[PDB]
Amino acid sequence: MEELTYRLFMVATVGMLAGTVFLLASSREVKPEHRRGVYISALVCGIAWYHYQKMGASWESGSYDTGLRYVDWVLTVPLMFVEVLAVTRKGAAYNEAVRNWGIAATVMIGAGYYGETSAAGSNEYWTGFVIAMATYVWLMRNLQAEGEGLKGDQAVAFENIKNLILVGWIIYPLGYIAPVVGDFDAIREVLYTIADIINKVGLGVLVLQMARVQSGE
Repeated sequence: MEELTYRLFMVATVGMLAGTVFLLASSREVKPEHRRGVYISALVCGIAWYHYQKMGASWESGSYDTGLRYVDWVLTVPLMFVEVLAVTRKGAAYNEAVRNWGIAATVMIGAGYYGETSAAGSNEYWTGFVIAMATYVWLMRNLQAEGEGLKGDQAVAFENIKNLILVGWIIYPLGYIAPVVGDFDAIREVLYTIADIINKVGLGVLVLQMARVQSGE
C-alpha cells in the first residue's frame, strides 16, 4: 500500500499531462469566444501534473509532505469553478462569479487545511470540517442553480458538468471524516489520487464538450 500509493502518483502524473495536452490540442476545434474554459481546464491539469511529480518524489524520499495536496487543491479547486463559469457566463456576470465562487472555494480548502493540520477528532478538526462542509454545500447549490434556464444540448452538456462535480467530489469530505471512524490514511491517499485524475481530466473533457456544443458542434 506504500508502493501502490507511489505507482498511483506516477499514473496520476502521466494522466494529468495527457489531459493538459489533449485539452490544449482540442482547444483549436472550438470557436475563440468559447476557448477560455478549455484553456483553464488544461491549466488545472498542468498544475496537478506538476504537483503529482512533487508528491511522487516527496513520497519516495520518506517524510511525505501532506501539505502539497492542499497547495494543489487551493489553486485547482477555485480554477475548476472558474472553468465551469467560463462556459456558463461572460462579461460582468462571469467576473462576479469568478470572485465570489473563487473566494468561497479558497475558504473551503483553507478551512480544510486548518482542520487537517489538527489532531483528528479535535475541536480544530471539527471547526475546519464544518466551515469547509458549509462552503461545499453553498458551492454545490450555486452549481445546481447555474443550470436553470439552459435548453436542449447545452442543458444536457451542463447536467454532465454539474453531476461530475456533485458525485465526483463527495469522496473529498468522506476521506476527511474517515480517520475519525478508524485507520484509513493509506486508502485515503490512493482514493484521493484516483479521484483527482477523474475529476480534473473528466471536468476538462466535459467543459470542452460544452464549448463544442456552444460552437455549433
